[PDB]
Amino acid sequence: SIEAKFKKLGRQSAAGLEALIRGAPIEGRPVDFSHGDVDAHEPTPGAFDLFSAGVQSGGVQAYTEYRGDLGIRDLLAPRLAAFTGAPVDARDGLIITPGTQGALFLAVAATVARGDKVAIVQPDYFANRKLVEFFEGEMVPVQLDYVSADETRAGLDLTGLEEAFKAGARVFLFSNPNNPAGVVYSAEEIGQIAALAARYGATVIADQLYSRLRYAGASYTHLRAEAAVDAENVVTIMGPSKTESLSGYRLGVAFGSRAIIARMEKLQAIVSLRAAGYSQAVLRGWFDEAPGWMEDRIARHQAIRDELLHVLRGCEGVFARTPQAGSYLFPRLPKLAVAPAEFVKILRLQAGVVVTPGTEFSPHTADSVRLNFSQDHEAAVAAARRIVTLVERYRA
Amino acid sequence: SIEAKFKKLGLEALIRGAPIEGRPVDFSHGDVDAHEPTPGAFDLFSAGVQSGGVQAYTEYRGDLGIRDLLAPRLAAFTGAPVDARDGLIITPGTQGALFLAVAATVARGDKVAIVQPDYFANRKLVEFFEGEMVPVQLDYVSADETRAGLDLTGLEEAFKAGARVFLFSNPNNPAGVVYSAEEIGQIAALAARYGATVIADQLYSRLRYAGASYTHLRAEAAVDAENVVTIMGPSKTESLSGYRLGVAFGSRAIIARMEKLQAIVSLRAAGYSQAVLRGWFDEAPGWMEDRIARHQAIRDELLHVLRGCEGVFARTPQAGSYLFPRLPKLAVAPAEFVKILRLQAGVVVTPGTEFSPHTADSVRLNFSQDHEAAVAAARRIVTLVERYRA
Ligand SMILES: [Cl-]
Ligand SMILES: [Cl-]
Ligand SMILES: [Cl-]
Ligand SMILES: [Cl-]
Ligand SMILES: [Cl-]
Ligand SMILES: [Cl-]
Ligand SMILES: [Cl-]
Ligand SMILES: [Cl-]
Ligand SMILES: [Cl-]
Ligand SMILES: [Cl-]
Ligand SMILES: [Cl-]
Repeated sequence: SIEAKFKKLGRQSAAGLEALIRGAPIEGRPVDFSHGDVDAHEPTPGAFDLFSAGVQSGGVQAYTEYRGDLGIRDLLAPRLAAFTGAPVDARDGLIITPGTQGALFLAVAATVARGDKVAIVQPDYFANRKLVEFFEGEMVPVQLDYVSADETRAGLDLTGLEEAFKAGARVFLFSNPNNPAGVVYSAEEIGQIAALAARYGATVIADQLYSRLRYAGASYTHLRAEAAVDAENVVTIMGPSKTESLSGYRLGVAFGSRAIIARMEKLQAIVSLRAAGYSQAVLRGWFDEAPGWMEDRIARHQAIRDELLHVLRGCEGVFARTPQAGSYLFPRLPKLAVAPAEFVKILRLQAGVVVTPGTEFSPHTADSVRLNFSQDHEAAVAAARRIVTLVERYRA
Repeated sequence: SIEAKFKKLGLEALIRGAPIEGRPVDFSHGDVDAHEPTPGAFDLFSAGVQSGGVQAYTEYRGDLGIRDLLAPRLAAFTGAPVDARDGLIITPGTQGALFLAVAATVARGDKVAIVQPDYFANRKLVEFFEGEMVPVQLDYVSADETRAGLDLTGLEEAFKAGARVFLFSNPNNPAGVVYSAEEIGQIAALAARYGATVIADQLYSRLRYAGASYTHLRAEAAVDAENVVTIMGPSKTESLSGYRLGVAFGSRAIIARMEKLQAIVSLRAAGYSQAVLRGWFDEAPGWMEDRIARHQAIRDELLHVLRGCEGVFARTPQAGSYLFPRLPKLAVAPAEFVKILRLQAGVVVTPGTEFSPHTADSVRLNFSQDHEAAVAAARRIVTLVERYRA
């Protein structure tokens, strides 16, 4: 039934909160932590010049093959090969998409049929469950036991993954670094994921969107380079939307399995034809930015990461994993005198802070909220202090 | 089966004589060097990038300010109200709108009425969502140019058989014919009578030739505005395809479903691209008129050349830049003749099988091209038809 299918995809007012609100607002600059601030951390220098050169070049840029401009795919494949530590095939193993979201949609569409079991991590990216269920697959959840003082692994329940595959799951989709928690899977976790997938003949979609924004002294392991895994059963997706602040151009890529990439190409034709022709041109600069630019960017984000962690952990009932790549923090809040959903509204009403409710990522992370901390440094820190002040005001 | 599902989404001995040389022309899509993107569109994109994060990120359904600008423009154009808040979505191209509109209206097993010939995606989308296409013949091969030639009895019978969606392009891609006031009035009356939803793909409806009428389905008194979705955008007429922008408007129920799905298909139309829509339907006085006049001259000359060959038929395009000539019996197959036109004339045309299984002896040209190059290429096409004539 079309109606039920789509039901599953579904100023701040005080209405319904009048008996619950305590005190007056806390003055300060509003911060929307729901996504990155591309004014505080600008799009790659040079990107707009590349876009402008493409427009001037004209119809050759405006129209491309459905899988993406050939010249740009040929430029990108060596860069993406060097980054991930395994071969990339420009011609048949690489598609350019409308955002990494574009790639994710296509990748799930090309791999999940009606009734197929799909292993999905909890917590993980908001679209993952919704995609599986839109294509009438059956999610088999795999717990991420990320709540731990042991920060040498993400905490994936690998026995749970294996059991998912024993039960008939032939697809596994995950983000690395994890959105929302910012944890990165260890070498051993990725090795076992690779071995389990190969063992059961499962396809893996590895969403490495934020994997380039990797903090000093964090390790990162690319599933697609594992000796245990068959390269032709892995699709890796990533792009420049967040690390490089190019979200406004709407670009992503997917690479790996030729059979799956060929399916994603055929589908892209009828989903949106192509990634915007003119947008594609900015990818000529991707992984070829000025020396030290990415390194400074990672350093500026790491300073924000560390001060936000100091402020949040300063609150006695708050737990948060250290993010190891990307710009997400996922603090678990204490018992409050209001429900989690009510507190999110109250943060906006009384602190001018937007945060993402933890229920977007799993039904079992309801008392967490997600922050995207790619923000103005000082505004972000001041906002965080308002959050914890309100956590104290509403503490059960 | 997933393999079977995606399977549906897909000379030397025969050569006569030497090639014919001349400037090559790709008629498979429009030439936006010959017919430039709207003046000022790039300045809008640039000002939007300068404005920064407020433009890079929008609501999934599209920038609100831009939806508010567009709704009265689309209302004046189509002649019926447009609801910017709950009745209008900005998509990645009109293709993007088409995908979401079919997804939002076609469940597994549903009968969907589809025109033959029509746009390449229409059959593929219905089949991707496991709908059952019920075909409706367009009898466009006629000297009568007062109507497109849709089999309205066939449409009614589709609805009698249980079809509750009807999707069609107007002007028709590939033939370029526009549905008459009577044809559109009757599609509205039939849809209302059977409670069917209609998706009106009016992508090329703005490039309307002088002396041609155009009738908007969504303005028909007989039709329920809440069971119509109209899709269009600036990709072809305005040469903005490279920004990847379309809109859908109409039914609040269906548009809501489209917005929810867009969130997981691609999040949004590219935030920076969206800025260029601030100029759409606000181009300088005379600009659209001049563009139509330039295209109409191309149209007329290409028709003169193509019809000069005895065995060629083509309907006069009434809106948009598509011609769809039917070719005589050749000593080679149609598929082979398209390869020969490339190799011996430097001409790319689109095979008629993209649009219907029963128009294999036709080819589609997009004639939004350099005028002189386009006419010289047409002459090469006709020379080779004569050379290969069975
Ligand atoms: Cl290309
Ligand atoms: Cl997100
Ligand atoms: Cl965007
Ligand atoms: Cl195209
Ligand atoms: Cl930075
Ligand atoms: Cl010669
Ligand atoms: Cl908005
Ligand atoms: Cl087309
Ligand atoms: Cl977003
Ligand atoms: Cl023009
Ligand atoms: Cl004949």
